[PDB]
Amino acid sequence: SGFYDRRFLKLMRFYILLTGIPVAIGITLVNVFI
Amino acid sequence: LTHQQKVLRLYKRALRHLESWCVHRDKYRYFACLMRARFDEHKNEKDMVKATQLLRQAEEEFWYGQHPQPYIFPESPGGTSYERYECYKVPEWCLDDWHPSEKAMYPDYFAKREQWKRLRRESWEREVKQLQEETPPGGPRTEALPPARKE
Amino acid sequence: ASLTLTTLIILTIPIMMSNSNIYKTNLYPNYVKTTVSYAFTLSLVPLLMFMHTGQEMIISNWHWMTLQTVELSLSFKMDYFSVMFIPVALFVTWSIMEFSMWYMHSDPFINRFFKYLVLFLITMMILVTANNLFQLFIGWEGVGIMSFLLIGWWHGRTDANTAALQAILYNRIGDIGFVLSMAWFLTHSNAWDLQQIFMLNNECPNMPLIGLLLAAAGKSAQFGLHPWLPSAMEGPTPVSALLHSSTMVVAGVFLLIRFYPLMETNKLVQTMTLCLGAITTLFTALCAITQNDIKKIVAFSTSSQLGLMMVTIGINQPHLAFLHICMHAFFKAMLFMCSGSIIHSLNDEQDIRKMGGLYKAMPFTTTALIIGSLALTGMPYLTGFYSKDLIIEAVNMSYTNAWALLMTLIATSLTAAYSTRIIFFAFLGKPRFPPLVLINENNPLLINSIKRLLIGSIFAGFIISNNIPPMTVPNTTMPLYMKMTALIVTIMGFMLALELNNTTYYLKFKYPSQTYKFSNMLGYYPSIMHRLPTYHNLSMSQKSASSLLDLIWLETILPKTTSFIQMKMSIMVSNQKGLIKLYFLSFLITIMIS
Amino acid sequence: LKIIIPTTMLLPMTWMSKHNMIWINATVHSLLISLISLSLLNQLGENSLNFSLTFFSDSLSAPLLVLTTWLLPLMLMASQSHLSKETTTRKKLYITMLILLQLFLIMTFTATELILFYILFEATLVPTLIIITRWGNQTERLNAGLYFLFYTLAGSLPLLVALVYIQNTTGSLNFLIIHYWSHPLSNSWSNIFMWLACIMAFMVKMPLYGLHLWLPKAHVEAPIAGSMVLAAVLLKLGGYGMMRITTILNPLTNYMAYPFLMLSMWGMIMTSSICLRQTDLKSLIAYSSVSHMALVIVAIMIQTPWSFMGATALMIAHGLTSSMLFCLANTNYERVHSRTMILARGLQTLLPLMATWWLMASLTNLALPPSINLIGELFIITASFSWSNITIILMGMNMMITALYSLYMLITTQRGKYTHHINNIKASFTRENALMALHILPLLLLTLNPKMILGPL
Amino acid sequence: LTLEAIKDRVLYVLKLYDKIDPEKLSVNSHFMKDLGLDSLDQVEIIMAMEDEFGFEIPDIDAEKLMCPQEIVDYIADKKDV
Amino acid sequence: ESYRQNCAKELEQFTQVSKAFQDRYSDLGAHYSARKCLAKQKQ
Repeated sequence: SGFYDRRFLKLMRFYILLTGIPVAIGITLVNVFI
Repeated sequence: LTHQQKVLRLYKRALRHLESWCVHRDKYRYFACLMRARFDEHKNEKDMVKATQLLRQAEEEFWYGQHPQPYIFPESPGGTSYERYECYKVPEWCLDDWHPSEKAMYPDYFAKREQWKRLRRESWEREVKQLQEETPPGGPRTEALPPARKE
Repeated sequence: ASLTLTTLIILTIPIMMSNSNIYKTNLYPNYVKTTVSYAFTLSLVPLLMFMHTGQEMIISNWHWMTLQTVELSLSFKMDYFSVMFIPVALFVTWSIMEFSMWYMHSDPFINRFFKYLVLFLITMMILVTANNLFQLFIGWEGVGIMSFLLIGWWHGRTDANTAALQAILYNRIGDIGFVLSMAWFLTHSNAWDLQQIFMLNNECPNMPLIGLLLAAAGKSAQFGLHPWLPSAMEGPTPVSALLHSSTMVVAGVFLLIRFYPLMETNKLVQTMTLCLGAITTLFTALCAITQNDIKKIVAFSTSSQLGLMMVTIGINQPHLAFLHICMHAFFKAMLFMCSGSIIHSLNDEQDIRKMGGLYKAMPFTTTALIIGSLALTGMPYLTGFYSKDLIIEAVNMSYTNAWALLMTLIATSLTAAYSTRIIFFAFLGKPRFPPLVLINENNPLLINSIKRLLIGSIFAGFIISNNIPPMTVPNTTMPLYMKMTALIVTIMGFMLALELNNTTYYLKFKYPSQTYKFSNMLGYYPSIMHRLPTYHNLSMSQKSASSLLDLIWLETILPKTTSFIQMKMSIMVSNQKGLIKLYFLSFLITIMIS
Repeated sequence: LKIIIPTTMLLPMTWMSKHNMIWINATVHSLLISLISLSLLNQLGENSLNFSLTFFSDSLSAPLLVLTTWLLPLMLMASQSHLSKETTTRKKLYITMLILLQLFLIMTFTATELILFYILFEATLVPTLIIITRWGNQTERLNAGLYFLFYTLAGSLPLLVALVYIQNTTGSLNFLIIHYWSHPLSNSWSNIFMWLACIMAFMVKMPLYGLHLWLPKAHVEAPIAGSMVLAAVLLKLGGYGMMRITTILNPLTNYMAYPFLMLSMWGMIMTSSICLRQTDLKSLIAYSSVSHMALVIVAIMIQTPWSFMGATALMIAHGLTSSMLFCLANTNYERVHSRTMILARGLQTLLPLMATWWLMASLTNLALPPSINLIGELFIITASFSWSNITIILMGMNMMITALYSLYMLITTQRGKYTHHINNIKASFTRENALMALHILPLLLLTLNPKMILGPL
Repeated sequence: LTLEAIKDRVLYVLKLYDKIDPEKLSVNSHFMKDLGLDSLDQVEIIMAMEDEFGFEIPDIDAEKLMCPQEIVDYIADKKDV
Repeated sequence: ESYRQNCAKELEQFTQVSKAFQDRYSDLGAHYSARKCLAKQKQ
């Protein structure tokens, strides 16, 4: 069964990106302006 | 082991290395026929005590000529692919673990499968009693015949 | 500047896409072949800006860790070598992509396989491009471990695993030398950079060059280190084609190529390099004369080519030495892929002796294998010529040890030898593969692949020999047999090998001579250098180290000692008894003493 | 003093936590306090950071401190399925050992008085003993407890008396001033015994080749939460202290290094060689650990600044990778109870992602670029090579065998056929993957920014 | 591959062997009690027959052999048709 | 491809600089300290 692994990756990717987006975008906005 | 099967395996063996040398189907055919001709032309019948000596001769005569590497079919222990696919042959009990969201996707196969597993768990005590029955204290032989069910 | 870095970096992206659902799709790999395609298309451009005006560049976009004095930083030098080499790798690897889509088309996990391909190639790019020596080390070692992941692809059978472990082992033995050199430049030159090191080392370096030489011996499979390369054929064919043909193993000498001027500082380096590269050409080629695998033969061939180009370095002509690689890749990839076509066609039977005589059964593969064999042979205006002839000729007219030159001669003979062996048994005979014939050359992508490599295989020698600036400065005078020798030795090769091979066709059973058993036992070398030292060590690591040295003495010497002495003392002081007269009288005498 | 209070504060929280929720409490807050620990990392490029009169934070300590704070949640994630059937009061008692332990670590890294540093250095011994002895499996653990114990004390006790001595022969025992007021001690015979007295304890706690015997026999026994600490940290702290006390000594070190450089330079190749033929995995890892610590200890003794840089880096990297291999082995041991490596066989066939972690972990065990393990190791080979041109011939052999057995543990317990009858395996929990992802990700990010891990020099 | 293909190709090889007289050959036709071929030729027929497939015959299984149906059964097992 | 030119010029100043810097800060060892650089300078 490959379910448990893919689930794990779904979770992990989802969180690292969950917090991942606000941070990256924040860094970019800080780059272009201030 | 016994003498007859012994000399036989020596024959198939030597014959195969002999192909490994002769390469061409032609030459190989010729020397093959010459070879079997040697085994019969020699002592196709004889007393044993001489015969074993004839083997001890033959083993040497072979071992000298055995060729650094025989041709080997891939399935065979030499093999260019003796276990190429052992990466894949997953034992069945492992599927019995997929959990329902996967198990739902093959209703048919799983159905048939519980049919089987049922057949086994139902069957087992009979193989117990039979194995218990046919066996003496427990000799060299492995397995025993079916008699009314399962085996 | 933007160009080269793009011709690297885009390769990274599919791996990134590896976590994306497209990776899980059947659809993934063709995005990879297309990816390398665009990568190549982009890759040509720097070479042309490099052409007519000839400019070269180094960039070091970002320092990574600023130590005292030393400040290592990633730095992509883009000299002649690094610029010229990239399109080659992209080209052949792209062909390997297209090939592999068919070779594996049945196989599960194929997507993972391609992931490992790109993952390998990118490390190779790390090695060819890197200026800063440490970065060369990451490219080095990383290529090594990719070799490990791919050799073990059919991880089920043990032999694959032993092959993989074997390869990592000999590479590591080379890596010792690499580290020795890598330290010594820092301790002395204080550097790890080709600018620094080239600048400060006008003086003779008596020792770093030899350890670095050993490292060069590592990947390149010199004589002391050859066997892993033949055993590396055990991985599935497109892999062995990928890098054991070219993209990996050539890097081992590529390293030595990068550091020519320092070599030029010494005499003993050029010396010993030649001293060994020659004998590995010979000793490998001899085993190459008499094998039965397609791939083993092609493997011994590739290593022999490597020894040849190794003396090409050792003869103090680095430029041609590099030149030979760029030609060599096409040849070898041709051979392994056509061989892959044969092998897949027949349900995979590597052994020639029951390989059929199928000259007509697969005519296109036939053509391919023919131009390939002629190219490796060194035919006068075909691509292999522009390397090989210039090489061995330059060896002739150079001052040098001669016996090695002799070895180059027998070797270049044997090239023609095994190259005719494989032709003979592969095609000419009345076929003798087992009956049924599933044979099917057809499947267009394969065709296109072999096509492109043929194209390069015939034009590239001329085109590239023409376009490159004349760093060689040609030697073209005395005498006439000078140039003839390269041909006549080949001709002797075909005549002897072929008349011999036909003489094999005339009944009369014979039994092997000792030379046969020798050269066909790969020189006995694996069967003695593997069954022996490993035994003395694995025994020693239990007969001694694991056991008596550290489980039985090292514990006896201070736990068991004290632990025993307290047994004795404790049973002695606490003597259980307690009769008064005893210790009471002891109070007496202890007073008398006190 | 800010990071240290909450670490104490989890204890009331643990005891007062609802009986079936405690793991979440301890986990979450341990993670938070890790993040607070991370702010310490800043240090300074010149002066060592200072705080109270009684603490300070040298760059040498900070990455270690961050690590030590980081490990607690990990040990929790590993433990919290290993035990379940245990009574609530006993479990609640159990995590207290762990946290109490790290509390002693956060105290003993920031030091500052070397007597305070000592008394905590030895205070660590108790909770780890309790854990090895009460929650280890199989009989031998009892005996193991003793080996773990006396080898520390027999080393530590003379060090103790020596410390007291110095603060009498000089002014204060404090580290800063002794760093400044430092004056050479030289030959004679009293000074030599001073030397060994101030070295042997530190060279016991990070195992030395002639003395390492307790360490494997600890790791064979301890429940994994004990293993992760006993490997990843305590060794490293012994190294930290030995790097501390070398502010004194000199020039005598130049004269006394040799014997220990022989036990180390030879013991590395030796133990690695023993490492090449173990019966069971859980030991194999341990000997790999000694085989790497020898590098640290020569790196300290040649005392060249490159060698201390490499010392720091290798200490941390080996910390994480060793702990990783241990949890990663315990998983198998729970799935099949084999312990012996031979029974696992074709584990890759039956499940993939663990094979991936085996790959990453072993891969960084052998150390290939640009793992902080590797870069940590290459420096000390550099400085060693400066110290003696011959020395490379030894180091190279290490880099040979550490390849082999490492790959070996991979290819023997994975690649190959599944054993047939072993039906016990059950397809990988989320916490498992979560755990080892937690080991390995920091280890890889960390390569991007070495400059914050190389330490004071 | 299919069972008929196996039985057919097998007999199709047994037919070509000289010592067998093709009309007497039958799938169930016995090998010693019927037909005098003897083991020294039995080894020939078996190796030559496996050679047609490229398949490999283990020796102890080669000892049984005899009835061609037993053979087609055997390849049927090993190829799992 | 030339060098052994202006590069010799920089090579010289580097020779002087690295010489003196080698002198000021060599075998100090770890725990380098000003008191020690002094102790060397008097030597």
